[PDB]
This record gives sequence, C-alpha cells and structure tokens, in this order.
Amino acid sequence: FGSADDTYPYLTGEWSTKFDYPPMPFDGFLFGSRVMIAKEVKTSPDAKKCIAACTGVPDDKWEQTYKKPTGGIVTVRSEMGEPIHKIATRGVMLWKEFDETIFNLPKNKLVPTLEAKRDYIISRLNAD
Amino acid sequence: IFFKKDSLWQSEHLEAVVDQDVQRTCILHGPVAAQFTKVIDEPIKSIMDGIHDGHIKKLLHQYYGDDESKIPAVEYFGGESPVDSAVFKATSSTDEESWFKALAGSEINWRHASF
Ligand SMILES: Cc1cc2nc3c(=O)[nH]c(=O)nc-3n(C[C@H](O)[C@H](O)[C@H](O)COP(=O)(O)O)c2cc1C
Repeated sequence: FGSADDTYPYLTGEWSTKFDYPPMPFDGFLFGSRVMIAKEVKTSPDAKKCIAACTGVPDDKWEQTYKKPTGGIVTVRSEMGEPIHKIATRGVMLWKEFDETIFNLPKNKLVPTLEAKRDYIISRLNAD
Repeated sequence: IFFKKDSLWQSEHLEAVVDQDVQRTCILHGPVAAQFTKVIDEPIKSIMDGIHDGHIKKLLHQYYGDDESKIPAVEYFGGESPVDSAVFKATSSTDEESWFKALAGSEINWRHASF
C-alpha cells in the first residue's frame, strides 16, 4: 500500500468481492515502504533518489522477485537463510550471486570454491 | 558472516561507504508498494494525512452525500475497547464495571472520561 486510493477498497470491504466473497472490511492499514522517502526518515539523499526511481509492480507480478529484478527489487537471503526484499543494487546482486554460488555450496566445498575464485571474489567486492 | 554482518546502516550514512555509491548498498523495499513510492522528501505529516484525508472524501461522498453536517459528532474521540439526578448506594456485591458506567454517564463528556 502507498495511497489512500488503492487502500480504500480494503476499508469498504469491497476488495474481497473480486473473489466472489461477501464484503470483507478492515480496521486499519500499515505503510512500510511508502514512508521511506519522507522528509524526516534518515534515508540518505542518494538513497531516497534510488528508492523513488524504482518502478513498482502490481500484485499481479510480485512473485518474480524470487528470480529477476522486478520493478527494481530482488529477494536475497540473510545469513540465516530467510528471504529478504532488497533494492536490486550492484552490491545486492553480488550478494545474490554469492547466495547462489558460494554460500549455496556444502560446508565441504566452501574453502576450495573460495580459493578457485579468490581473484574474482576479491575483485567484485572492491567494485560493487 | 564477514559479508552479510551488520549491513543495514549504509542506507543512512553513505558518507562512510566506499565512495558514497548507493549501488553498493542494502536498501529494503517492497515490489508492490514501490509503484506508489514516487514523491521524494515529502513531509511524513503529508503522506499520512494524504491517506486519511483521501479516505475521508471517498467516505463522505459514498455514505454521507458530501454533507459534512451528516457526520455525527462527539466530545472527544477514542477510548473504546473492541469490547438526570440519582443516588447509588454501594455494597459488597455491587459490580465494579456496572457501577462506573453509572457514575460515568451515557453522554461522552468530562464526567464520562473521569470514570
Ligand atoms: C527497510 C525496512 C525495515 C523493516 N524492519 C522491521 C522490524 O525491525 N520488525 C518488524 O516486525 N517488521 C519490519 N519491516 C516490515 C514492515 O514493518 C511491514 O510489515 C512491511 O514493510 C509492509 O510492507 P510494505 O513495505 O510493502 O507496505 C521492515 C520493512 C522495510 C521495507
């Protein structure tokens, strides 16, 4: 959610109608992303600029975050392996690549794969 | 652990990132709410008010015939949990909840809140 407008049908209870269900009204709404640009969040200048310029995507196509960048946003896994929704910056996409290549591997294949990529790994750190 | 450790704080301090390159940085955001996020550096009071205010118009139109006179009113708003002259003598057995509702009054005012 981001505006009063898209949020309204969930207040009327009219949203649930698209699915042939009785009107199903809600009591309130929370806005997480929508506020990240506000004059008073500590989000850095260049970062607010980055956030805006992300084209969104309808609920129609959010599933694609799992694979490609989708509206400028990918999922990426934390150190613990739980999914995280991040802006698809260069660093984040490296993090995603390592997520798929290096961190992916069994703890047995770790140290060998690192050494065979040491030059590459060390380079991509320094760049992105 | 060296890679992913403590990696949320750069979004807010790019002066300490390699060369202030946001493109190196973890920023969190939703794919669907991203489309509604456009107006940079807009005061938070505005964003929130923008939503409430907009809900208020749509609501007025639909169920109030755009007449603000039709909106019922009350002294102060809130304090509701999701669930002319008299004398109350009190005993051991008097229900506390019932008792206060009496002294509270039905009209929402200073005496209602006082009890
Ligand atoms: C940058 C960022 C940091 C967040 N930190 C927390 C947190 O510390 N605890 C929590 O229960 N939810 C946290 N959330 C989840 C939001 O509070 C909320 O559930 C979600 O952002 C709403 O989705 P939306 O941004 O698409 O409106 C965070 C979301 C974002 C984008």
